[PDB]
Amino acid sequence: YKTKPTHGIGKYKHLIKAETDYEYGVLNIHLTAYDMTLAESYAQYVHNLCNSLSIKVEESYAMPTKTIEVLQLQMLLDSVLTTHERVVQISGLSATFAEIFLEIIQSSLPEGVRLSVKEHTEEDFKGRFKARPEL
Amino acid sequence: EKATQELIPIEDFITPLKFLDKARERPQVELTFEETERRALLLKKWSLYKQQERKMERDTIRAMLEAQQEALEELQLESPKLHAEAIKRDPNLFPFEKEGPHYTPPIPNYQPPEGRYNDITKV
Amino acid sequence: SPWRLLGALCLQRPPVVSKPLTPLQEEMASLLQQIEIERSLYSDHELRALDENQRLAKKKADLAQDLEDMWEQKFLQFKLGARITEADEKNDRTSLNRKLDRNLVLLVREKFGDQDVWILPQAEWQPGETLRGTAERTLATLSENNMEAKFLGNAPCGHYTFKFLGAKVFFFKALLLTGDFSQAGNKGHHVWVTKDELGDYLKPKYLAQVRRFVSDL
Amino acid sequence: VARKERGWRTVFPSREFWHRLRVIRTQHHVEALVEHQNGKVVVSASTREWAIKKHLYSTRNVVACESIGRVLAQRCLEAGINFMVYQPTPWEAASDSMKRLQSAMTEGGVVLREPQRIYE
Amino acid sequence: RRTPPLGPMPNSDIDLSNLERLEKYRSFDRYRRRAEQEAQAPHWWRTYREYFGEKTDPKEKIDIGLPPPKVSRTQQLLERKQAIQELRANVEEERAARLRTASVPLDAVRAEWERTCGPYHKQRLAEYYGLYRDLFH
Amino acid sequence: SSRASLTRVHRQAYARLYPVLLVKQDGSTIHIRYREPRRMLAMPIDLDTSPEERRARLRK
RNA sequence: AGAGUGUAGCUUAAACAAAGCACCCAACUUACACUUAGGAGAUUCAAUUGACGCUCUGA
Repeated sequence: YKTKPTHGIGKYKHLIKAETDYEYGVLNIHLTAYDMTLAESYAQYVHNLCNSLSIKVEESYAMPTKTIEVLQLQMLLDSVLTTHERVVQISGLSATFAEIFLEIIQSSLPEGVRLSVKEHTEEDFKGRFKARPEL
Repeated sequence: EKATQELIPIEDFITPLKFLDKARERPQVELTFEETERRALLLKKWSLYKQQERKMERDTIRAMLEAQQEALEELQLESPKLHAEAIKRDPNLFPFEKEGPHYTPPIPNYQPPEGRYNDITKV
Repeated sequence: SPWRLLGALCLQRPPVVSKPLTPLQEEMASLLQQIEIERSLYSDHELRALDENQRLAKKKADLAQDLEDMWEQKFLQFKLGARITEADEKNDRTSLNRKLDRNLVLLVREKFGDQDVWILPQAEWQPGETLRGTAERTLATLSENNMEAKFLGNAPCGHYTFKFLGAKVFFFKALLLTGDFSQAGNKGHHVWVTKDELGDYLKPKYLAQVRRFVSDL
Repeated sequence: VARKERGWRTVFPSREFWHRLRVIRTQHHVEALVEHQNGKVVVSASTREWAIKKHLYSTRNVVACESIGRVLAQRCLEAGINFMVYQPTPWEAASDSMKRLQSAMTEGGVVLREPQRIYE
Repeated sequence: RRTPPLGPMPNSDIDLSNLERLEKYRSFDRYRRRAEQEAQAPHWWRTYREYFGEKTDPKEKIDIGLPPPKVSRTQQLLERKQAIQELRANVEEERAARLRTASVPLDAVRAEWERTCGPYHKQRLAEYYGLYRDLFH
Repeated sequence: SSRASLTRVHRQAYARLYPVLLVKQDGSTIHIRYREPRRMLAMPIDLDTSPEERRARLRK
């Protein structure tokens, strides 16, 4: 009851969420590789170590894969390969901490991988949706 | 513009229509007791190995962090502006690109056969 | 109060070849391959193989093998790259060919009036400059060849002092993207080296702190 | 004839019992407590005890769970507690460990259903 | 009208100025454990305990009885470690545990229990049944 | 290092994916799991702006 | 060379004992997370007092 000292004992909305340098905007991490399983395992390791370091992770998603056909014209020969792309979004990594972060990532990086790390841009987000030609 | 843009389907999360045929099915060779025991022992040994790996990873990263912070606080005590200069970010360090290791090093003089490539993707 | 401030760069070359797996790692890899082939589903190869074997079985009462044999022969014909170089490990210690499995770092021949020491390159800092400035100044001075050493951080990584009067060097880290070994005749004996024989080589205790600081991995 | 605390329909533990079983399995040990609605224990069992731990391989496997169950059923029907109650979560009940535990207890001779209170 | 809170209000130790860094209850069981320990902790407001609890005196319960023997804890733990490591080194217990077929001698367990720590459990049972409060007041 | 490479195929209903070698333009070699039991694929080159260089590599 | 310190990573836990948390492998999960089923750990030595390890303070 309001008058009594027990007021406000039950409220929880202020606990739960309502809905310069050393402040790094939302960064994106692309991982391209021929092995979908290797890509997934590396992304899983990254997500687990991020959770361990208590660094925030917005979301992780897969970009549309793509298959490429290669043909040798000495005589005509054909072959095909696939390429898979994973993406992670992070934020809040400290300045000096980002150094060791990226360094450990590079060190534990396995073969058959290409990793890019950049600032999150609307271009990346709009490159996921179908390229509707009507517009 | 106000329409909810669709998302390109991922071909990895879509089982090919030609994967449900019942003609593929293989006979399943029942496992032996000793082989299953070997499998379980292998799994637990590898779990131990991985936890030791992450233990030494923790140690390395903690040592690196504490040493970096010692250097940082010494620089702060000595030069009260260069520590802020170091804490400042820098844009050229955000965009990185790197490759992974290789099963073998590049050959000094090796040319591949003459061919071309072509990407194939759908909406 | 005679002081002196130095900046230094430490480039870490990552290896290009995978580290040779532990026997346990290789055995569990074989086990994973076994489990994967056990749980796997049919592919076009298995389809055509089994179907044409059954076709042959039918025709007897009434190729994939050729392709895989040809592929095996092509594999045997082709030659792979070298991993370890016994000669280059000794006579070309100042080379990349000796070790492609683990990360590398260099060391320079430095001399001081008070004590001659085998240490990592450094340079003197002046006021109108950043420590990273001194770092790229040192690399541009001591490179003497075509190679770029890209940075990975602005924060300080090492702090090491010594008295005679007082000198204080701060170490930054950097990445090694390219590198050659031209101008082989040098005063400073630059040598790409790993942590083990680095520790075996050099004496100091500030350097021992460098040892425990640098990641072994 | 006693009165059990009927109510608390909104909260998960239903206090309408006389003797409750509470199982706590950690990542190191496993214990089972038979207590009264007062919150005061009447009998206990735990893998932490040396008598039970010396005979066992692991303090946390299904074997440990069913062994604690059998020992606790022995203690219960020694202490006269032939009826008792157990409020598990969905996954806690679906687990094979607790399933085999309660099966061991039932075959030991204790049912996890308490009689219906009398008064006419 | 308002009044100050007598005791320290709950959920006051946490900081809300920083909320995302904080760790969250990711398990009903964690929340339940927290709740049980909170409930067993005392509080200044009126609660279930001070109505439906026996209201045991805060003073000690007098018992001039047989004290425990002086057992050398060092060699006790040493022998226990020897026993547990011998058991772990044994070979059949692995398959026994991983196939869920093992058991234990009930008689031996009972004997070792009543020798080691039976008396405490029996004291608990007695004070439950009310023998002590009725006999020795 | 490379430790998270060897892994279980985190997917249900996966066809045969056998290990195979892949060679880039520089001769660098890597592993990739591929459908049929190949032994190596190789990446070719198509186009540079030098017309005389294109003609020379076509001759040789 | 001198000062401090000292339970597995954390906990001023210590009888009925080395407890709880943290952590790791596998499965579901796009992934994380939950959950299930499994995995390893220690108070350095002699009687709170000394002597083996740790940090700091000097050359």
